[PDB]
Amino acid sequence: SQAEATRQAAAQEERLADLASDLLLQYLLQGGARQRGLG
Repeated sequence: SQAEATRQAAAQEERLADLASDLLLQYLLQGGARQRGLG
């Protein structure tokens, strides 16, 4: 039942996570990296 659309949606969501996590994790590291950097 609409496997085609379901497929692209199943992947588009998976790949998205990889990106969403990229900036996410960066928010943490960047936070301390900027703080400690100054000093």
